[PDB]
Amino acid sequence: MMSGRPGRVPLQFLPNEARSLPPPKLTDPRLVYMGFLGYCSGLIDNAIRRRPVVSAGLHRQLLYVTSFVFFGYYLLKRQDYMYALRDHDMFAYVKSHPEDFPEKDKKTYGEILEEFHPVR
Amino acid sequence: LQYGPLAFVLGERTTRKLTETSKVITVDGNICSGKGRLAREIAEKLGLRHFPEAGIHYADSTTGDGKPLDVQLSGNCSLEKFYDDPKSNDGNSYRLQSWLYASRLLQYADALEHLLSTGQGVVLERSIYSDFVFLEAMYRQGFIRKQCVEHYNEVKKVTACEYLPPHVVVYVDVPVPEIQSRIQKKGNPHEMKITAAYLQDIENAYKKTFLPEMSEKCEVLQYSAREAEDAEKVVEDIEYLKCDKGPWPDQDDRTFHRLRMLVQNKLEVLNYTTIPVYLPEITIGAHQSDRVFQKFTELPGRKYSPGYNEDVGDKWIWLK
Amino acid sequence: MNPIIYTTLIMTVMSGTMLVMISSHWLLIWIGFEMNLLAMIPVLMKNFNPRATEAATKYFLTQATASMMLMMAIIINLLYSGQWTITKMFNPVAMTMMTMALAMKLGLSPFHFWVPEVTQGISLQAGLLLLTWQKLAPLSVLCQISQSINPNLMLTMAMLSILIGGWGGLNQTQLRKIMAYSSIAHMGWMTAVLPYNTTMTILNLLIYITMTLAMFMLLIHSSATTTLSLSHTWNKMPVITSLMMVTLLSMGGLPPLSGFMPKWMIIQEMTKNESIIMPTLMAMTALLNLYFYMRLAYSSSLTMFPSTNNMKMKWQFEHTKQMKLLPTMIVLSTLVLPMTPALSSLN
Amino acid sequence: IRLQEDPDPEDENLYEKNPDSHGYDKDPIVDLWNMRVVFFFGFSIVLVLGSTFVAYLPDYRMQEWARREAERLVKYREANGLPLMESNCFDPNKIQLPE
Amino acid sequence: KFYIREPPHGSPDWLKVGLTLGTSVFLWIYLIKQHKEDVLEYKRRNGLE
Amino acid sequence: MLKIIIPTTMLLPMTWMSKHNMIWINATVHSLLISLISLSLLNQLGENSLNFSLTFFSDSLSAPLLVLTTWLLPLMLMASQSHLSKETTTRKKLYITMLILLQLFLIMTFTATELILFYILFEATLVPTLIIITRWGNQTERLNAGLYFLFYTLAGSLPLLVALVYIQNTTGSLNFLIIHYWSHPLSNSWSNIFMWLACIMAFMVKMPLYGLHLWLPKAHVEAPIAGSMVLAAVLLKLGGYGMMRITTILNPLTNYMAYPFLMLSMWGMIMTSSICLRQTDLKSLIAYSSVSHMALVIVAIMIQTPWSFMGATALMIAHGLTSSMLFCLANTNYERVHSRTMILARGLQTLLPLMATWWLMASLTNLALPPSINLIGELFIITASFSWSNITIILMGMNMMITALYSLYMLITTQRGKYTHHINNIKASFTRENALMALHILPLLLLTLNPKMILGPLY
Ligand SMILES: Nc1nc2c(ncn2[C@@H]2O[C@H](COP(=O)(O)OP(=O)(O)OP(=O)(O)O)[C@@H](O)[C@H]2O)c(=O)[nH]1
Ligand SMILES: [Mg+2]
Repeated sequence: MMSGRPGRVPLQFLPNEARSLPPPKLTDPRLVYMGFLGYCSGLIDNAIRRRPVVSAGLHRQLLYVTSFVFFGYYLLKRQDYMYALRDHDMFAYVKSHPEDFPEKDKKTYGEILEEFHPVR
Repeated sequence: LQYGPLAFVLGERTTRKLTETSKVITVDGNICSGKGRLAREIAEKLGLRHFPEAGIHYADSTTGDGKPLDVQLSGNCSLEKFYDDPKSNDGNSYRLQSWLYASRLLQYADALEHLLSTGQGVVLERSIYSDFVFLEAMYRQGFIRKQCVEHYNEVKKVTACEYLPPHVVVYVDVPVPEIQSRIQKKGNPHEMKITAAYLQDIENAYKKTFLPEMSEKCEVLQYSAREAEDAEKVVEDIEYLKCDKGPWPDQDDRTFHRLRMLVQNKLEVLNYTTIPVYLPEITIGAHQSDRVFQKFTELPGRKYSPGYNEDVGDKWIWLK
Repeated sequence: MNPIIYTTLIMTVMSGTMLVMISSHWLLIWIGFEMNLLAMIPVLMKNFNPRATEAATKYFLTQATASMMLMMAIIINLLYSGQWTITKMFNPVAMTMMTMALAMKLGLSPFHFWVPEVTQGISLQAGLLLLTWQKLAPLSVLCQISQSINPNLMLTMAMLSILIGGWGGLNQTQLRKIMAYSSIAHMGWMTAVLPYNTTMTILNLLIYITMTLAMFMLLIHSSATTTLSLSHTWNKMPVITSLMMVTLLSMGGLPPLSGFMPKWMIIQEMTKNESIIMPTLMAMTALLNLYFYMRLAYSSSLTMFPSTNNMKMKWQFEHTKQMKLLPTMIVLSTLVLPMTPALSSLN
Repeated sequence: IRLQEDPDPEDENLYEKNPDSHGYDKDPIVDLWNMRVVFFFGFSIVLVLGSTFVAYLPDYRMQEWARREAERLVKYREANGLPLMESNCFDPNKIQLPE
Repeated sequence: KFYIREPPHGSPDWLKVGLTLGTSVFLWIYLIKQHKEDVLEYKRRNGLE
Repeated sequence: MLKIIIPTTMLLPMTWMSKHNMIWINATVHSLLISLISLSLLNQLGENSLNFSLTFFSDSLSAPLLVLTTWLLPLMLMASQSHLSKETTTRKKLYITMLILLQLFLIMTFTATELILFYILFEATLVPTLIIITRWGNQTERLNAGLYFLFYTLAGSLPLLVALVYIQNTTGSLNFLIIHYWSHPLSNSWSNIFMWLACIMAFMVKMPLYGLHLWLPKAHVEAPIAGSMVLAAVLLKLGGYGMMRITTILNPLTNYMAYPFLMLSMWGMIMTSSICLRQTDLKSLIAYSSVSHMALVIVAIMIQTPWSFMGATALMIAHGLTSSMLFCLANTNYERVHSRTMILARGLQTLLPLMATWWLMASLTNLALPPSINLIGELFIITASFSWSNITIILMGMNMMITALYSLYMLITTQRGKYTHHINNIKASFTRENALMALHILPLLLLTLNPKMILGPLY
């Protein structure tokens, strides 16, 4: 779908047109879940390595957390930019092809005859 | 920096440590044959490391604080019980036989570790290669079930294959009556119950399986009790051996690296001593397994990992 | 092997795969497959036993036959278009030849027989490499030529892969063969949505590689290759078996775990194309994989099998080496379902 | 021996060491406090205060409002001769039938 | 001490501890500064401010 | 819903960070506190639903179910801590964690505004439930029970997943409100017939429908007591709640698609009530009685009347409470004689008088004695069925007769007659067990004073 999109330069995680969108907030629920994933990784690291799972290596658990949040922020930016691109192309295509997307003639339920099915 | 690929890559080679006296010597013989004296003076005068014979608590000695643990948590077998009721229904005969073979595997790994890491030779009292003598002796006396020697053969075949045999196999030759008189001399009441048939079976296994089969991959040095007291003569014959048999001559740094990798990893050394072959003498039920494991975990310094046990005096858990 | 030589051979395997994924020219793609196979054969024979030698020989035979068929497909395509660029194939029989060659390289069902035997015959590290890294190059080629594949051929092979992976894995007590049959089923799941959405293929591949890495690293940590040997692991390191159970539940696609994401996304994308019978068949068939995963979980963590007396020795010892990124692989393979909309980053 | 297994242990009677056992814990103090927190938070709070909270919940379903509306409508319809309820729920002027 | 053999993890790896703390602080600082400049870039591209 | 969900999530850190001997105290105290908070969801509106956010909403159907779940958690904790007294601290914390995870999943399942989110949350309940059954069950039969429960549920659920994503692709939304307001009549075609079957069969096997029920005796019998409590009390109700939600897109196809299911449940309530008359396992008898009440719920949902839906809601609530009470009562005797055989321990009223009183109350509620809410639900469903067809009164009257017979038969065989001579270990009832029965029975009877709280949104 999006592979051969025009202007799509290779090996570029965020293109420069993404800087027009709002960056994700720092307390973004998805970013906080990223940090939680890092914290779980640190706890499981203590468990497998046979260390006290909660209080051993606070620097290591902390680094797990911050690296997970660091990757999550950029992942969120790229995801949001891809969805913005999707909506951008969809609206452009609906605009360029009005015949494929007609203006449906709206009618009220007072003139629309819906069939009644009794429950009995 | 534990010896790994990165250490071996830069400059860690073992041939540059190997020398003429960088040999592993195993002293052997029946019970009360006096291997202790021969081995200890051999090590002291040839400048090697002595390893006292691998007991029930050898593993307890090489881990933790080096003190023996309760028989319930380590061993779960007795030698006095074997000397009192060798044909008991507990399976204690083969449970003991497997535990001390595993201890011998651990000790052979530990001795090869010292040799390949420092270059110094070692001397051992018995080894994995002469552990089967007692198994066959017990079998002829009808202690172990035939099922229980097939399992022993399986474990020995899949574990001992990975290691290099001793350079020198020194054997002390004592007749059965003299061994019997020495057992009656030292006064151990459990040793006092050892029948002459058991000792004769042990000597026969030595003479007809052990000594001949070492003769094709190592140099075997036999002394009776008279020539075993002259350690000077024994080490003189040790120094006169060519040692051009076996796999030791055709060893290069590539194979020594793999051997050091296996030998330093104790969990890989003992891997196959716990194969899922369910024999009543050594199978542990799930309830007993779980309970005994929890009681082991409750030991001081045994719960988390060395250096992470605050209850034993370990600091900086939160920065490690 | 020499550590430098083993590192070089690993790097050559990855560089063959990268050559496959970065080339626009069919000859260079074929070169990448050749280089990957050449460097891969020695890592299979690292331990060198007759099982390892036979595994390497069967692997070589299948991969070389597939490579020759791929070259023939390239030559037929050039014969009719004069084109070397990897793009839609201009000839239908060349396309069929290429599809069969790529499926044989992947190990899809009609060409699946090599996967269980080779996985059993090699070590767990070799199997980890075999079932994770070796899927990248053929799948990337397939994603590049997806617009010209015959959907009937591809969907047939994918459905057969799911069925055979489910059935074959039902009979296994060997962990490596169980992994191989699970891999066959997951390859079928990947290749079913390939005609419709290659992004779904990439997503499923990433999730499967995460789970397979976690499971193989847990097996290496356990030193277990049979179901009974794994049944002793609770009495040594119960954390490993509980983590393995949650990973197996993820492999079964049970919500709310990460393994449910690829199935759910693929079913959605297929129903978007008026494909309803095939997704229902696929989801129903995956219950076999879940059945033998649950059998493994029963024997490993949810119940306690008899231990041995010699296990008390292992209690006093730690691991000499530690599996890299295993905690991350475990968390990623189980806990990432709330992050699903991030899949659009793969667009 | 068929395997090394512990014999099945006998069940412990909480009353034997603690005649005053409430059945929560082998330690008498935590057993007592378990009983206390269970009874307080269950009966004193969730049951009594919860039942009172549900009993005095503000108008549920707006039934009183519906009754007052119905009373006003009944008064207006009866005082003016209008039917108390029409069969047509919706006015037939905002309905356009097809034919 | 208590153990016969010296535990590999008997004392903190001070170089590794310092590296871990430093790389985490840098990651946080870099993330905060990137978000600040990203909000700024969004506001000026979109004419918000 | 976050003021309910987040405290429940906070049970896990609190459980894992508490002392080894404060585990049960802390979990019980704070789960009761969460149940107190869940009561505020019973303030409902006549017409609209409580639409908190885009992702969670509450109405008169789901609020009593949420209260039932939050109430069941502490009773679970009191029931478990006896048989898990010899367990390790970590394993007790894992059991509590499983129970908390189950409660959290159930809470989000009953409030999910979207159908696919409901699907994932309702499928997530399998994992802690399966773990509980297979890890902490007592017999070798727990493994086969776990397999049956898992694969029955999944064979039901996967076609539902396919149908849900198809509906989202064709309609554009799986949002409950949008689904209701944009409802299209379902035409008569094979496509729509199989869409109906896919939308219905998962909830059918969950309830369970007679003929698809063979997992339930295994699972409810082999599970530990807390597992049986949840399986009978809240997990069966997932099928009824989901069926009530999803039947709004299945009309008028439900008019004739329900005939095989109506026949199956109307006859299978008779069949399973008769099975109870001959069950030699007490826990199995209690498990088999759930099938009949759930068959009544199936009929009520399938005939699609306001009275039928009111009765089905009330019956689900009442059955949850009563079945959990009965399982606890059987478990108290099991913990004394270490057996589920019913004629093993007879004449228990002359040894445990107040426990015999608890047994009589539980039997009376299972009898649907008026004015209990069991009777209210059953009677409403019976009246709606009588309107549906008068001949339904034969089968439903037969069922209530047989239900009376087996309930009172269980009471008589366990409590009455002469005590067993060689059973000399029937210790006096602990305060904990009596409190468990009291906390089962008191809210059941209090609901009779305010029956509209459990009559659903059609009240
Ligand atoms: N069952 C059994 N006992 C063994 C085994 N290896 C050593 N022992 C016992 O270990 C004990 C220690 O004495 P030994 O090492 O045999 O002899 P010793 O008294 O030191 O005398 P020397 O052999 O002359 O040094 C004896 O009771 C042996 O029977 C074995 O593999 N099996
Ligand atoms: Mg000795």
